[PDB]
Amino acid sequence: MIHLIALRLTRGMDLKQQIVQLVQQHRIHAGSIASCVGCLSTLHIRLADSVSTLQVSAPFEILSLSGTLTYQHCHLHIAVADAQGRVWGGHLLEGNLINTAELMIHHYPQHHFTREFDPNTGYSELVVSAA
Amino acid sequence: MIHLIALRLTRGMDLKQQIVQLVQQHRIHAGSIASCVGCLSTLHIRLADSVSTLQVSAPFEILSLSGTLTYQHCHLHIAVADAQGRVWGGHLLEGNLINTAELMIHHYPQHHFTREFDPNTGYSELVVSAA
Amino acid sequence: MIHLIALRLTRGMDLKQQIVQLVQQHRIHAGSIASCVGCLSTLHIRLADSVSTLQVSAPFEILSLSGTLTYQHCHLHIAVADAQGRVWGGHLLEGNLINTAELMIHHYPQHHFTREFDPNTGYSELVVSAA
Ligand SMILES: [Zn+2]
Ligand SMILES: [Zn+2]
Ligand SMILES: [Zn+2]
Repeated sequence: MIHLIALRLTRGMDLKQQIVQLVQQHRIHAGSIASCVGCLSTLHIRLADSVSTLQVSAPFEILSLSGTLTYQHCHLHIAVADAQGRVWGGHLLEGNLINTAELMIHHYPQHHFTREFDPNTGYSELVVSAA
Repeated sequence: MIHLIALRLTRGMDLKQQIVQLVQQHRIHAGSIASCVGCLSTLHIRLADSVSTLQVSAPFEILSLSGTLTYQHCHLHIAVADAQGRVWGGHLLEGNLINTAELMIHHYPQHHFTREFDPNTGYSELVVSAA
Repeated sequence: MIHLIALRLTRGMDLKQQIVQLVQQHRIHAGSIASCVGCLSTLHIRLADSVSTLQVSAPFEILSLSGTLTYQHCHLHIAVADAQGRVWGGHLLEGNLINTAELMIHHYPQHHFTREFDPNTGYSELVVSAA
């Protein structure tokens, strides 16, 4: 059965760090982000070329946060909107500071997500199994 | 156990109003938006500076809708794409009119979300409790 | 009870085709996209005017994927970010090729989603029923 874990984050908290801590705290071995309405005072993302990075200290509304949660690694992608309504996004890094964040995580106790090195990509990739 | 509530919205309906009505109708005290594929004929959002607003009467595809649902308040953020594929988004206001909208809401009967004034923000913020 | 189906997609796979195949394989008559963190080497979307289309062969990070899943039809909308962090999106078409894609689908065994022609729109639209 899918379980819900909800938590409000406050000013100054690091989004990615808080999610990783929540995952470890609840012994989550398989999960995803259900919702994350909120705002940031600092955005820090890795871009689509997998190398460039963007850090901006300005107000951003969090529109969506998607993530594959495993105990040892959280793969999170975010979409945010700036003061003009334009949307930006990419791979979530450390340093994304909350300005509230109404975080909701879905935990899948019956599953076990892990990550194993993939010679074809050069990165550790998702491996799905039953728990 | 997480429950699903699905509803197709039709031309002219107000997105936010329909969600609020659904929440009250089903006595939802804790929930989130599972999905909302569809399109709008009018977009109306509050921007990241928390004051500016954008209203546009043009076709927009709804890409994602995230929300913290409580009986007395729905905090919704939307991401939409215009005719050129560019994405815009922000805090959902009244006035977002459906052009279909395939709405799916997740209800958490075991939880109770409320909102209490936060002197540190000046707004009512999410408070999570067990139901 | 909501069920989770997770699958990692690899290089060259067609996103929409893989989702349709998963839906048919698991006899899903009602479902939605829970998460889809990943990246594409080719983007192909129908835009908000419901006619224009954009196909781009460049790296894109998948930020969010929303979809109404029925056995005979999957209505999917995607939001992706380019190498500069700018977000683009629209109605998912065939031809969106994976560069990984950590796909998670939620199946609703107690529901039955179908699509029936709507004279008011000219398209087949979502009809929700109990299973
Ligand atoms: Zn990534
Ligand atoms: Zn907001
Ligand atoms: Zn569509």
